[PDB]
This record gives sequence, structure tokens and C-alpha cells, in this order.
Amino acid sequence: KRLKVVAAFQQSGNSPMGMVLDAVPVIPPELRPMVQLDGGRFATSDLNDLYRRVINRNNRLKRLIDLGAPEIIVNNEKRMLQESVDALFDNGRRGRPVTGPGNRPLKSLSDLLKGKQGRFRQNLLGKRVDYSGRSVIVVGPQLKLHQCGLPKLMALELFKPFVMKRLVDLNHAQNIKSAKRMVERQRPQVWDVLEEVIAEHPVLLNRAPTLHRLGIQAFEPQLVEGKAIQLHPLVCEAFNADFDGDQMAVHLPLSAEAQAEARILMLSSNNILSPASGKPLAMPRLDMVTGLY
Amino acid sequence: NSVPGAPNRVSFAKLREPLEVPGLLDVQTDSFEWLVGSDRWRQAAIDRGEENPVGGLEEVLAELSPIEDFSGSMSLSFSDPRFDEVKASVDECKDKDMTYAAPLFVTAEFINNNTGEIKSQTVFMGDFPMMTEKGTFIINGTERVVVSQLVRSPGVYFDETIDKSTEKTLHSVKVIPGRGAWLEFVRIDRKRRQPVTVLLKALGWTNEQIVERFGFSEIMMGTLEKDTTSGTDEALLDIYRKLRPGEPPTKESAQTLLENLFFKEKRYDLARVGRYKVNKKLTLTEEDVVATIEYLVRLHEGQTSMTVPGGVEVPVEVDDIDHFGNRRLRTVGELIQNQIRVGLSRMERVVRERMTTQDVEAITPQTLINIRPVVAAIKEFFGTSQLSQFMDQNNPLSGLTHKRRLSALGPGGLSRERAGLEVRDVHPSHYGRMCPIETPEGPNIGLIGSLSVYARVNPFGFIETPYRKVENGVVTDQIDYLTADEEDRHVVAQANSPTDENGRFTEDRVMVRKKGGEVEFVSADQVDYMDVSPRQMVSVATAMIPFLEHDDANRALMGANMQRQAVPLVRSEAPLVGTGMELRAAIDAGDVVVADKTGVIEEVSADYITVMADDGTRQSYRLRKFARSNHGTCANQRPIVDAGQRVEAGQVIADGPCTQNGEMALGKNLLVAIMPWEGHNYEDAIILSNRLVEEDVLTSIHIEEHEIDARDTKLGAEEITRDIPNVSDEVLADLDERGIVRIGAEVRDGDILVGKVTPKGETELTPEERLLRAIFGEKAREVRDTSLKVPHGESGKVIGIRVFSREDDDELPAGVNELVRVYVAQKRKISDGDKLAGRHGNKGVIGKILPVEDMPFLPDGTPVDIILNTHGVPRRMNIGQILETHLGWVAKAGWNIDVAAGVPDWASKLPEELYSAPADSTVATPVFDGAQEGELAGLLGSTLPNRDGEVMVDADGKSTLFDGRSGEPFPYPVTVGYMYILKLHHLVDDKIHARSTGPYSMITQQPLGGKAQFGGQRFGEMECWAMQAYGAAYTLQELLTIKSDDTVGRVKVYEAIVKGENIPEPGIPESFKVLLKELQSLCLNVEVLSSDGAAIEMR
Amino acid sequence: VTSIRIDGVLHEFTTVPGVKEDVTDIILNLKGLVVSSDDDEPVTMYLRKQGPGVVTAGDIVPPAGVTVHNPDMHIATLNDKGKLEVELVVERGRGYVPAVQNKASGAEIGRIPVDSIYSPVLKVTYKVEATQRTDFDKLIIDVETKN
Amino acid sequence: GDFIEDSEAVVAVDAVSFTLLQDQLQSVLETLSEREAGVVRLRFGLTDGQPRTLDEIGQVYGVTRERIRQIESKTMSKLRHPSRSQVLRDYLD
Amino acid sequence: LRVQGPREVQIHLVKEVQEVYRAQGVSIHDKHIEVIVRQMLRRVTIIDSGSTEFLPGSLTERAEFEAENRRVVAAGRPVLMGITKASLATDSWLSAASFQETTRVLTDAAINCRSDKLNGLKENVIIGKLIPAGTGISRYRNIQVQPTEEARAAA
Amino acid sequence: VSQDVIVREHDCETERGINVTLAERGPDIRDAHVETSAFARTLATDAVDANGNVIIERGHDLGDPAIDALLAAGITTVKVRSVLTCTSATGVCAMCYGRSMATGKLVDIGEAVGIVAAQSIGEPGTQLT
Amino acid sequence: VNFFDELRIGLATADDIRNWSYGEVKKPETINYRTLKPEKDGLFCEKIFGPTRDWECYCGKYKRVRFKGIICERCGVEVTRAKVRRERMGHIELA
DNA sequence: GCTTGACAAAAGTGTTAAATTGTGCTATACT
Ligand SMILES: [Mg+2]
Ligand SMILES: [Zn+2]
Ligand SMILES: [Zn+2]
Repeated sequence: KRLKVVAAFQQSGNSPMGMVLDAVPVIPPELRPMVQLDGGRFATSDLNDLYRRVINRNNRLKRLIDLGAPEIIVNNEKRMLQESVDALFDNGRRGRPVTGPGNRPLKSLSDLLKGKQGRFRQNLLGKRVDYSGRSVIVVGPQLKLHQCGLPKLMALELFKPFVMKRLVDLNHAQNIKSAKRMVERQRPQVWDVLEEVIAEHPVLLNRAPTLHRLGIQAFEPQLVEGKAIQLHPLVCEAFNADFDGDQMAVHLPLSAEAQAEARILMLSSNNILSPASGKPLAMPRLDMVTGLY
Repeated sequence: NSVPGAPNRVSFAKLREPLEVPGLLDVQTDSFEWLVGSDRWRQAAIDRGEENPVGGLEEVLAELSPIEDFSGSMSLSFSDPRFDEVKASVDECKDKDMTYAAPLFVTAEFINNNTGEIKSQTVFMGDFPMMTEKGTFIINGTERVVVSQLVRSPGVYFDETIDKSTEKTLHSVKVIPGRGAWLEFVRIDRKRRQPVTVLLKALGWTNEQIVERFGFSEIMMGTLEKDTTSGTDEALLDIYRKLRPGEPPTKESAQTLLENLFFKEKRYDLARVGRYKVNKKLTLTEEDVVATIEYLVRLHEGQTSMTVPGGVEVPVEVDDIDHFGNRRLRTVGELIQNQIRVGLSRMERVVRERMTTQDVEAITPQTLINIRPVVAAIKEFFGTSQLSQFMDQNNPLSGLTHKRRLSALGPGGLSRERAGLEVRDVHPSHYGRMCPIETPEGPNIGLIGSLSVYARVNPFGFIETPYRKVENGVVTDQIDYLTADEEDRHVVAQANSPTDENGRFTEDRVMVRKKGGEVEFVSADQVDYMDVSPRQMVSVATAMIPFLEHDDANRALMGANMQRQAVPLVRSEAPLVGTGMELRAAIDAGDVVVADKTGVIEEVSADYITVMADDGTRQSYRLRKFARSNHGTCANQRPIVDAGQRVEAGQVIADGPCTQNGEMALGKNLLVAIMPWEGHNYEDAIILSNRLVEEDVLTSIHIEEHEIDARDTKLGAEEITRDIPNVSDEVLADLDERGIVRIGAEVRDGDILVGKVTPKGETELTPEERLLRAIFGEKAREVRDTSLKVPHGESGKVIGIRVFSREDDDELPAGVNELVRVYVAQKRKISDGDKLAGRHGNKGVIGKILPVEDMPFLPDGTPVDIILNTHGVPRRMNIGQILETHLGWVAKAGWNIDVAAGVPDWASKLPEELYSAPADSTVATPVFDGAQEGELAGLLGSTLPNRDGEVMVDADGKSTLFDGRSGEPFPYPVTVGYMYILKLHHLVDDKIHARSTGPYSMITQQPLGGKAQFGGQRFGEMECWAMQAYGAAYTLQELLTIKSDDTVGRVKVYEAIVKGENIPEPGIPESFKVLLKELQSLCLNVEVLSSDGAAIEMR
Repeated sequence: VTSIRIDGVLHEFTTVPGVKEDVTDIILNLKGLVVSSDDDEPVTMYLRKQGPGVVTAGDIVPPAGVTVHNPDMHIATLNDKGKLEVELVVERGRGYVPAVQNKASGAEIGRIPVDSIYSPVLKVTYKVEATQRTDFDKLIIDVETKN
Repeated sequence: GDFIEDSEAVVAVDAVSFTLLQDQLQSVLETLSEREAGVVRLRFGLTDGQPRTLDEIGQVYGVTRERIRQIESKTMSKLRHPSRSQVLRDYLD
Repeated sequence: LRVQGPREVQIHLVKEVQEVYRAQGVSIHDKHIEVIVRQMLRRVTIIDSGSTEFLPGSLTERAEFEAENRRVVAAGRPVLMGITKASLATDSWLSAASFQETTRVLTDAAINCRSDKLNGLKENVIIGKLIPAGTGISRYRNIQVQPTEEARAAA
Repeated sequence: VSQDVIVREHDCETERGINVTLAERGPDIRDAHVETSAFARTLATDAVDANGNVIIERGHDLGDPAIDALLAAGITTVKVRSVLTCTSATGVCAMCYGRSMATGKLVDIGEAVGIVAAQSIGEPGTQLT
Repeated sequence: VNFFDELRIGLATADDIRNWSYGEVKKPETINYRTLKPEKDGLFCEKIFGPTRDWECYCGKYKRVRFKGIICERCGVEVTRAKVRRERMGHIELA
């Protein structure tokens, strides 16, 4: 085992000296911001109090060195200096963690990367996205398999930049500023326009949790009255969708490639069989059984 | 029943309540009255029990008195707590954002032992938050509830765990105090490698005493025989280095270490619970630490009886931490006491040290006393503590169960993640104390529960349940409240066992519960106590489910949870088929207006109701009108009485939000048809008659609160004003002088509510902007527009306005000149996408609403209101919902006997006076004695007419419905009836969200989630998996770059859509750039290399 | 009836001094009004009552060309301090029209829009009886109206 | 920390309309005399972004500051003329 | 494994896994299970170097072990390892970091001075590249489209 | 663990494979599961009855008809292509992977079958008691 | 660029750390308690990390995009986009 | 189509007073 570390340093050009720090980097300020909330009260990152202990103790150390001081005092400073840089990098990894008011430990640099709330899982492997919405879902029994009911208010916001262009093309609005107000106030002209842009323009529907890829499927949006989402009754199986009040997210593919992938790869009617057993999924169930039986 | 104005609701109960339901808000008021120790609690503990009642406040004050330094030269003594009248009224506090509190006063006596002088001074501790009649607190204006916590009572508890290796038996005992280090068998302070013998000598007992006291214990001798410690002081040294490693000891420190750790009262806290637990089961006494080890050795040996060497005999047996005899339940008074104790001990520190550096004879009770830490404990307890919660009120029932909730989480208890499923399972001792059927569905299951109906809390913190003691096969009127310990002592007869004449056992044998608890069948001979009634185990909400006994515990739990989820309707109709509790749950909730003296009504206005008592006194009650509740429901009250009316004490003068004529109405009675209908009601969906819209039967109001303040800014003062820098006079059309929306106005999404302005500069306007200014002559204004507008997707009428100005005396935090709150309200018609449900756990969204023209409609031409799918019913074990659907039809249409000549066989067991009820009469089937299947059928045939003598439903509860679409009948008979369905607090208006562009996060440029921020949807790890399985690379890239994190690409894509150009190529996600920076800050050198040229720079 | 105006109140959610019913519970009551009008064009009715008593639809004074067909209907109960001054606007149409918000119409802050039910008919059913071979069909329809 | 908006973040609809405004001005300016448009640009610093004083614009065209002040007033009443201004109105803010 | 050899462990593991799912009534085609089982057998323990460049007790990829072991003109045994330990052995260091034990991974990566080629799809997700699967594969994304001269004629 | 496994090529050409049981011992009776084992695969070598006639050639899809046809000839096992034996340098090969359960045809060359396998396995996990 | 090939790690040496740094932050100071402006030489110092406002130095002598990439001889702040405040690092020299 | 001189506002510029900020110190004895 001990060889694995000693060998690693030979092949690389890394000086093992790197494991001791003469200098500590300082992260840019906007990544550890200090800002005033609405009302003027201030909030800042824990990183700054952590950086503050380090620099406080380093500066005191300089002071004691210059006066001359018994090792007891000086060595005490160096021990404190060591612990503060520990807390900065990884807090609580040794000893009790540095805490703030209410005794809650401060978040270290390591605390950024790690965990479900760290950068990787929170901000990297997933994230929040533009051009998306959600609502509660209701049954679609009159829909064709490739279609979905989309709340017209929801459709309007989702497609807002598209219609804004369209109603400037048609002369409804003279400039983009006027187009934006026309959509916000929901002046009646926009609806006919919405149906234009939404035509044959697909959208992805997702219900959490997403277990198999069939948990996202593309459909053909249909403007619908009401604030709910009309879901075709044959896709419940794949989404595991209960109408007990489940909600579903809508996503608007933008680029030509994204729309192609929606129509070809993810379209509802092209995904019927489960891609595990090959058995049919969209096959009738419940009511539709007893009706045909 | 027994309530003066109680409406007439006939019951099928075949038993008689021997005991009225206790006041079910009591658990909160008693705990608090003990803490403050008002005379109401004084009389209680004087007229029974101990003769020296000590209030919680005095109790913690005894612990402090006196304060004496090591010298004992000065002593600061406390005594005699006092409260003044409450500062402001509850109504005033909720308005002014203050906390409902009484100032507390204390007598502080400081004595100088050298000079023998006394200084007595009255001291102000602080404003001590008080408890409302309703059992709540007003903390900074918001009504809050202190939930009671479940904890392990102090005591000695033994556990037998089979060896993971040898399989041999082991104990394994533990002793948990009020405070101080804990010991386990001597493994102490989490220090292993400690023989239990080495300490027995540390007290100074010589080995012969071990051989004398150990006696029959073989491993007791072998442990001292193996232990190498020679001498009592040498063993203290082997204990000293394991307990205090790093410190070289002293004979003064070696001896006092053990003495100070436990025996000393300051460091080790004897609990009244712990003191009582072990004193009977066997501060800390040396006598007690010997009996501990003695109990243990006589456990692993297998003997059931230990007679102490000088003590009294008790069973030697294992203990169960989940048995309620060992589990409290710290109530609100105590949760406050503990937080006060902490505040005082932090002050004692400043009182002790203060004495030293203060010039003597210049010290007074005040100069030593600094009250900062005492009030901070209270304020910091109500805020930020998990046991102090914002009261849950969308309906009276939700509020009533929030109090009465007991949870095992919080400080002083286990964390939600660590505790295993053994604590979540229901114990046999929960019977009649904690309702098993009610808990959360989330991963709080079993950690949160509600106190049972007849359950009552002990002064020591153990729950008691009422019982009626039986003697010689005869059940007396004696009612004795027993704890879990004394219930294991006896045999509890089943609540319903046949009654004999003047009363006695009729049935040959008796249903009984043993101490297992293990059920058994024995004759009337051996019983002691019997159950006070069915539904002792049940809670209030659970007791409100008609035909509870027919529904699986799964769907019942859901049913209870969803009742507290309902929302008050404008009309508030009461349940056609009810249970017992509806009456008494609404009055005890406090959301209904009750008269406290018999008399007559002088005036009835929508605003208030006055009654002239027979006493000559005059009582009046101001009505809550369209008051916004915590979560936005409506608290509106309505008077149910008329001017001339006579009234009696405890009657119901006015209805609350969900109540009708005194009983809880959480929903409406609707005409239900259980056929599947054209694939619309499917997979739990529901369809509705448009009637429920036109007639506003499911309609409910909602009120939102909006807030803005004008503060002092470094660049000036913010000013509320009607002048906005750039607007049309149209947007301002609804603003008054000051710039706040006018009462009665209609407001859409983005409309202005309160205009506000803040200074700005130096501006540096863009050249293109400065040119238009010259052309159109509009001076660039000195200040930015920061103004209050209504959130996206909201709307309503402006109800009321509240303005707090610094110019006006008012009051406000430093910097805030003016505060204006605007209250918007809206009528919400029942809408497709809203969630409805019944009391049985049956829930679903509204999938469609049809014109009353085309709906299944009865032969009368009477359309059905709801069509419920047949398929969801059979598999869910909720079939109680079908029963009440039948009874619902009965209660609506009335009925007759069944006589003459005689009464039929089924009615013999027996409906009494129930033989006839008119149309629309309301029914009550208490849970565990309700109507019975036989009695339903007999009633199912009854009674015409619609109007004409024809009957609309058969003895099967079915009818022939005509399709309102084709006009032809439906081939088969369909079940119809009336069901009680509730409107639930999940609404489409609140749950529909959409975003194109919006605010982005500061550190990461991602859109920020939640409706408040106008946020976007999270595309998560699992969603990306699905995307990858499809093989859509461009879709996946898009979501993760130009739709979230790409700061240049997201503005370009917009630019492209608006110009109809092609969507551009994506860039680098900002979050990744951030990651590199965060790794650099760890001294990780991360370089992004190309094929070459080596390092690329992110910039 | 389309809208209503009450002097004292600027909106639906307040009370009136001395009146037992809040304005919203009064609007609910006024829903049960069954009126009839020659129309065309909107016409305002008027109601004013003082002193104790009980207000009902009979107390509504209709203009020329309209009538109230169930004056027996309870509106609000007033006491010594109760005074109720309210005008009502009757329009003509069919079906159910949800209250038209005065932001969409040209109304000012005072007008209370209300849901309007124009449905003369109350409850309707039918049945048929054939006319054996040669059977024909004869149907009876049961029509009820609100008066 | 993740509930905090970024107030300096670029808003796509404004930057695009600002691009569109920058287009309409370039056009409206083309309806002015070469020197009339040239004086407005330098006066407000359209091209450079750095505004210029009347004396400085007089230095490029070889006139007094007062002459430039005059030419400024005229082209502004020309710009205020409705046919030129009608299109820029919706850009008020 | 040591008794019946690498290919037999696979047969066993698929049977065992497939038995649990069969018990509960679930139908999974064996290939899906096989895809997963294939990833447990992909490495071998290095007993001797001998002139490598590899270290005893280390787990190295079978293909990477075979090629460099040739060295023109170093013995190991088949190794079974669980899915978690297997994924940590992956050559992508930022893929391993995002998975689990982030601190352990970053510290070993910085000492070994590890270079990540960004071949795998999780890596490309993190940096915003086009995953090398489905439409992102080279052969598909480099497709060139033009209308036939026959089509342009008809216009 | 499986996310990087995608179909990289049509055929690795190996003759290696795994032996599917395809019932046995009757009548004197398909294996309970040939649907998740033998079906959807592709033959590694020719399936030959005694003595015999080669009833199905290597590379056949092995649909429902093929199992009936084979079963008649009395073949109690078949050697099948699997991703376990696939020799592809990177990823796996379509022929070895076999039919796509979704399309019902030979897997496409882009398919990422690791993720699909991961999900196909984990999804039912909720139903595993 | 959006296409890079390798991404590498290694131990950052004190010299690497010093080369990244745009200055040594010498004070444990965030922002002034009155003006709320970044304190010089502290955390947030504009001299090292960057300008708070686009092409605006701390004092303001050079306020314009006309000269990007020049440093103010008074406050020592560089005239450029405030975005660099997100990209730039400091260091501490330990005693 | 443009320029001149009188002129006042606006903008810098240097000079001074006020405020703000930093540091040293306090001697019964006290560990
Ligand atoms: Mg669900
Ligand atoms: Zn292959
Ligand atoms: Zn400067």
C-alpha cells in the first residue's frame, strides 16, 4: 500500500512538497458573496468568516515573530493557524467543527462539492431550466395518442418569444416592446397567433420520479381551457401517472435538432413496448379492459 | 347530545357514553397553567394530591436560590414570581406584529455575609409569552403551537441482546438521567475497556464487601479475580486517566472526580421522573449504584425476584423503551420550563463572576443581574425550535389536531433519520392513549401521532386512559384514570360486552386484554376494569370517519390526514351522514362562538352579538369576518341566532369557517353515481355537474397578504408615492394619493399595489437612452422604481389596507419609515384540476365538469353531481365509502318502518326511535358502533316520493340513469346516493407554473426554482438518464447549457427566436467554470487541455 | 340579474351595520331571485329598507317592464341600526354567464358583479311507452319552470 | 443563498430591443443632413460612447460653440417632428 | 469464479439476479442483466509486474492489461468486483468524483496527476459537450445533407 | 457502472456465445422462461438436428416462429450471442446485443444500452419485497 | 471553444497558487460599515479581485470603456468588466 | 449661414475646518 503513494509521486512531476502550504489561495468574491437582502439586512457566505480566522491568525503570528516570543506563545499561534486552514478547506474533518451562532457548523470549501446539495449533483448532473412549466394532470380520453392538453396560459408563457415574433410579422404590433406588452396583458389577438406557432411544435412531458426513459415522452400540444394538463390515458402506465392529483413538467425543445429528437426518438406513439421486456405498455388497461371484455 | 343547542342527529349507537369526551384542548392549557401556576392550577393540586404545589416557574426558581460564590461571603436569592396584566390583546398583537406576553417580576435578595447587610430589589425578567384560550401563542404576530415531545423517561432500563458471535446471553444495562454523563454496564462517558468491579472499589469498599455483597454472582467474583487493580485509590487512577486523558491527576482531583460527576447535585441532575422511576423499580446515591449492579446479575442469572440487601422486593425483568410506562411526553409547560432553566443558568454565570470584579457593597440584585440570556432563551425557543410551529389552520379540525400532536423528534429526542422502525410501530400500550390510525404518510410515519380522545396527561408526563372498574362481574360507575404501568397490572374488559339489567356481565364470558398485551377470553370472574367506550384508541379526526370499521387502516390514515386538508366553503353544509364527534370537535376547536352564561340576545349584527344574561351582566362577542388564515383560507363566521332567542350556557351563537349549527362541516353532500363514464372519470379522476359552479356549492374564498416597507437608504430615504418614473397614467389609474391600491379595486398579474421609489446613482445613462430623453423631453428621474406588484398568476379584489408610518407615532425597526400591507381576496369556483376527496381516503382531481344537461340523471330529471369510477373502489378496501353512499340516500329521502304489525327481525338489535325519519334528516353512526349491514338493507327500501309517488332507488341502492347525451337509458341499474366529499387545499391556480425567461441565481446562473421567484423546472439526474437512454444528445445539451447555465447562449437563443433565425451553438455552462474555481481554491491544479496547445483559459 | 350596487360597501367581502348577513352571504341569497324582463338593454331595480324587519324580494321595487315572481324570498334581516340601500341591474340572456368582472366591463370600483343564471326551466324528465307486434312509441315529457 | 436574484444579470428581451432601438435610431438619423446627424452623434457620443461639448463639436466642423448649439436646436425640433419620432415612442421604457 | 472461471460467474450472477425478479413477477430480458454483469468482470489482479509499470494487488482493465503486457519481447487472475467498487475504478476522474467519496477521489487524482480524456457521457454532460451516444456519435452528427441535383432541377 | 456502454458497431464477428437451455426432457415442454433468455437473441452457430438438417442458420433473430420450428426438430439447447462474450474493442456490437426491446428489431448503432439496462433493472425494484 | 480534449489535476504548488493570484489579501476586512464599499487589501478589495461596476475604478477617475485594460494610478483598480470579480483569485502568504 | 461679447450655470480645483479613525494607556491584588 505504502508503495502506491510513493510510486505515484515518481511518475508524475509533482513535488511531494505540495502537501505543505506556504500560500493559501483565496476564492473570487462573487463565489463567496456578501449582499444585502430586501430591507438592507446583510447575508454572506460562511467562507468569509473562515478566511477571516486564517488571516487573523497569520497576522498575529507575524506580530509575535517580530517581537520575539516564547515558543509556548508562538507555537500556540502556529497550532491555531494550522487548525484554521483546516476548517477553511474541510471543517469538522478533524475535531469539532467551527460553528456560527446557533451552533451550526460553517460550510467549508469541501462542503461545496460534496453531497446531494453539492456542485455535482445539485448544479452539474442536473439543474433548473428555462422554457418549462408544470401543472396538475387530468385525463385525456378524447386525445390522439400523440397529443396532449396544454393549458393555454401555460402555452402562452412557454412560447412567449415565439408569438412575440409572429405578431410582429403580422402587423398586430409595430415593435418588439409592443409585442411583449401585448402578450403580458393577454390581449385577445394573441390566441389565434399562439395556435400558429404551437402547430406541429412538440413538447416533452415528464413525471417524477423518472424510472425508465419512458418517463419522458414528446407529444403534440393542443391549446386547452383550464389550468390543468390533459394527458392521454394510454401513457399513464409508462409515467405511472395517478390522477389523484399528480403533477407533470412540460419542456419546450428549441433547436431544430431538439425538435427532431422529440418527433422521431421520444414521440409518444413511437414508444409503445417497454424497452425491458418488450411487452406492450400503451396497451389498454382498467376501464378499457372491462369495456372490451 | 348533552350540549344545549345540539342539532338533532340520530345515532345507531347501541351503547351509552358513560363519560363525556374530556375537553380535548386540555393538554395544552393544563401544561401551561402548571408552568405559570395560576390559582386555577392551585385549587386542582390542593383539592387532590400533594399539599405543597410548586409552580413550574417557582420550581426552576428554587433551583437557583441562592447564588453563592466559593467564598459563601455573598448570597443572591430569588423568590416570588409575579405577572402583570397582559400588555395588549390577542387581536391587537396579531395586527401589530407583537407577541402576546405578560411582564414577569421577581424579588431578588442579595446578602453580604461579612457585613450582614441585606439588599432587596424588585427585578424585571422580561415579557413572558402567554397562552390564548385556544391553546396557542402569538409570537411576533403569528399564531403558533407548541407540540408535545416524546422522550425516554429517566430510569434504569435493561436490554438483552444475543451475542453477535458466541450467541451467549448478555446484558447490557443503561441509566439515563435528566442531565450529566451516562453509564452502561463500567463503560462510562463512552469509554470502553472498563470493568464494573474497578469502580465498586473506587468508592472505598474493600474486596471482602464484594465477596460479601456479590455472593451468588459467579462473574461478580471472577471479575474482581481477573481485575488487577489493588487498592481503592489506584482504581480511581485507572478511572481518572480513561475519563480525563491528558491531565496528570491529584489526590484532591482523583477523589472529587467521581463524587462531583454523579452524587453532587450541580453536575448530575436528579429528575423527578428518574427519581420516581428507579426508587420504586429498585440525586444518585451509592445505595442506588449498588442496586443497579445487583439487579443486573440477578437478571442474567434468570431469577424473577430481587430482594435488595436491605431493600424491598421487585420483579427482575427486561424493560421496554417503547412501552408508554417508560415514555413521556414533555408537555408545553415543561418545554418552556427547560428553556427557562437554561436561561437562568447562563445568567447565574454572569451573577457569580460579576460578584468578584464588582466593588463590594456597591453590588445590588440588579448590578449582578443581566437578563439578556433569560429572555433570549424564550424568544429563541419559540422561533427556530421544531416543537414551536406555525399553527396549521385551513379548518378548525386541522388546528385542533395540531395541538394534541405528539412527535418524537426535536431537541432532547431522536433525529428523524436515525430512529428505526421499532419506535414507529404501534405498541400494545398505545391503546386509548395515542391513536394508531393517524400519522403522516411521509417518512415521519409513526414518529408523529395524535393524542386519543379520552387520553389525559399525568403531572409526571405519562398518558393515562379512562377506565371503568369491574368487580365480581359488575361494572361500577367508578371511573379511574390509569397509566400504562397500572394497566399492565389488570384485565381490561372489552368496551362492548352485553349489559344486564341494572348492569352486570350478561354474556357467559368476557372479552379482555392482558398485560402482554395479549388478548384472551375468560369469564366475568377475573375482570377488574372495562373500557369507557369504543374509539378510546381513536383520535378526533379518526373518530370522524363514518363506517371507520369497514376501511383498511391504510385508507383510514389517508382519510384522517385529508380531513385536516380541507378548506372552508362559503356555504359550509354539514355532513348528511356523520359520526359522534362533529358536534364536540367544532366547539372545542374554538373557531365557533359559544355563550358562557345563560340569557337572551340583545342584538345580532354581522359584526357582533350581545347577550343579556339572567345574571344581569352583559356579554358581547365580536365576529371574525373574512380573516385571512395562516395558509390563506377564510376564517369568516356567521351568527346562527336571532334577536329574541333564548340561549343557554355553552350553546353555539355563531358558526365558524367549516361549521354548520355547531358541528364540523368539512365538505358538501353530493349526489353520486358510481358508473364509469366515457373514459372521463378514470384512474381516480372525477367528473362534476356544472351545477357545483353555477350554485357555488364547492366555492371557497382565499386571501393573500402583500407587504412592502420604505426604509432609510445610504443614498436617501425610500418614499411611498404615486409618482413612478416610467408608466402610463393607466397603470396608476387604480392608485390613490399616497400610491397604494384603492380598496375594492380589481388587480391582475403585474398590477401595481404599492408604488415605491429608491434613490439611484450615479446613473450613467446609455447614449441611445439619453438621445430619446432630449427628443421627448422626459428628464431622467433621480430614482429607481422599486414597487409592489401582484405575483404572476394571481388576481382578486383588494379587501383591506394596513399602513404603519414613522411620521405617525406607530413603531418600526430602525431604518423603516413606513410599512403598508395589502390584503387581496378571491372567490375560487371549483375548477378542473382541483382535488376532492371523501373521509375514507378516496381522492382524485376533477377531470371534467359537464353541463347539467348531459349528465346521468335520475327518472325525476334530477342530474347527478359527481360520477365516481367503479374500478378504484373494490381494490382499495375503503368500501365504507359505498355504505355512506347508501345511508346518504337514506338520510336525504327519509324512511319508515317495518311496522306494523311487529318490528322486523333485523331492527331487533336494534334501532330505537329510529323507525322513522323525515326527508333530509341527518344521521350519526359512531365509528365502532354504527349502523349494521342488516339495518342498511331494511332502510334501503324507503321512501318515496321524489314528489310524485314514484321511488328513485331500490333496495340495492341502485337506479336507472338516463344519459343526458344520447337520451337513452343506461342498460343496467347504477348505484346512486349522496356522498360527503371535501375540497382540498391543493388547487390548480396555485400549482400551475410556467416560465420562458426569468431571474437567475447569483453564484450559479441557473434559474431559481419556486413560484415566488418565477422559477423554472429542475431537470434532474434521473431525467438526464432518461434523456441519455433515448440517445438525444442535442436535447440533453440544450437543457443543460442554453436553457440554464450559459450566460451568453441564453440571451443569444432569445435573440434568435425573436428574429426567427437558427438557434446558435451552445457555450460553456457557468456552473462548470465555477467548479474549476472551487477546485483551485483547494490547491488542486486543474487545467483544461486541448489536443494541444495545452492550457486553455476560461474567460 | 347581472350586477348590484350597495351604497355603504365598495366590495363583496365586508359587512353592513346592523344587517345580520354579510354582503357575500347576501349575494348568495340574491342568487335565488327568479326575475323576468321584457328587456331589451340593461335596467336597474332598486331596494331600500330601514328600521328592523326582514328584507325580501317583495321589498324590491322593479322598474316599468319587469317583475319579481317570488317576493316571498328572504334577502337580509335588519335590526334597529340596519339600513340597506342596494340597486340591482337586470339584463336579458340565456344559460349561465359567470360574473363579468368590471375590469373587463367598463364598471367602476363600486359595482359588485354577480353570477347570472338565466334559466326559466327548473327540472325536466320524460318517459315512453310502446304504442305486442305493431308497437309504436308515445313519449310524455314533464316540464317544470321557475314561474 | 440560492434564493438571491442576480440583479446585474443580462435580460434577453431588453438587450434585443436595445439592439432593435439601436437600429431604428441609425435609420431615423439617416433622414437628417450629414452634418445634422453628425452633430447629434458626437453630442450624445453615439459612435464613441463619449459625449462631447458644444465647443468640441464646433472644432470638428470648424464653427463656434454657439453655431453648434443652433444646429442642435434645429435638428431636435426636426427629430421631435412626428414623422421621425412616431417610431421611437414605444422605446420610452 | 476461482473454481468455474470467469464466464461461469456471469451465468451464475444472471441466474441469481434473475431469480429474485422472477419471484416477484417481473420480466427482465437477460441481456439487460448481462450488460451490468459484464462490467464486474472487466478487470484482473496483477500478481507480478514483471517489468511493468503495474503494481501487485492493483486492478487493471483487461484490455489495457493485455496490450501493454505484450511489450513486444506480468501475470494476473480474473477478478470479480461489485458495481460500486467497479465504477470507482473508472478512468474518468471527474466521473468518479461526482459519483461518491468525492474527497477520496480528488486527493488520489491530484497525486497520480490524472488526465481525463472526456470520453464518457457523464463527463460530457458536466462540461456541456455532446454525449458520445445516440445522435451525438460522430457518424451521425457529421452527416452532410444536400438535395439531389435531380431535385434541384424540379425546383 | 453501465452508463458508458453503447453499441459501437454492427458486428464484432466472434463465434463465442452462451448456451440457452430452451426447455428439456419432454414430451415423454418449453422452459418456463425462454422469453427473457432465448428470444430476442441471435444465433452464434447453426442449430442442427440429428443428423442433421440445420433448421436455423447463425445470425437469425429467433422470434416466436423460430422457437416453434426449432422445438419440432428436438433441439434442447442453442448457442447465442451475448454482450458477455462480445469481443468489440469499445462498447458492444449490435449482433451480440440483439433485438431492441423497444423497436422490435436489431438495436440501432447509437443505442446506449447500459443506461437502458440500469433502468430496466431498477424500475421494478419498487415491486421487490 | 467548447471542445477540449483532456482535463488534468495535480497538486498546486505555492508558486502555482501565487501565479493564479491577482494580489495578496492582507486584512480580514469585508466592506466598510458606513459606505458599504469594499475595503482595500481586504477580502473583496477591488484592487486585487476587480471592479464592482463595469469599466469603473474604485475612485472613478477613469469611468469609461474608452480605456479598458488600464489601471487607475490612484486606487489601483483595473478598468474592465465586473465579471472578472467572478474569475479572479487572491492568496495569503503564511508566516 | 455664421460670429461676437456679456453672462450665469456648471464643473473643477485648491484651501480649511470638521469628522472620523487608530493607538496608547490605566500601578491594591488578582495566575
Ligand atoms: Mg400519486
Ligand atoms: Zn459482439
Ligand atoms: Zn480610480
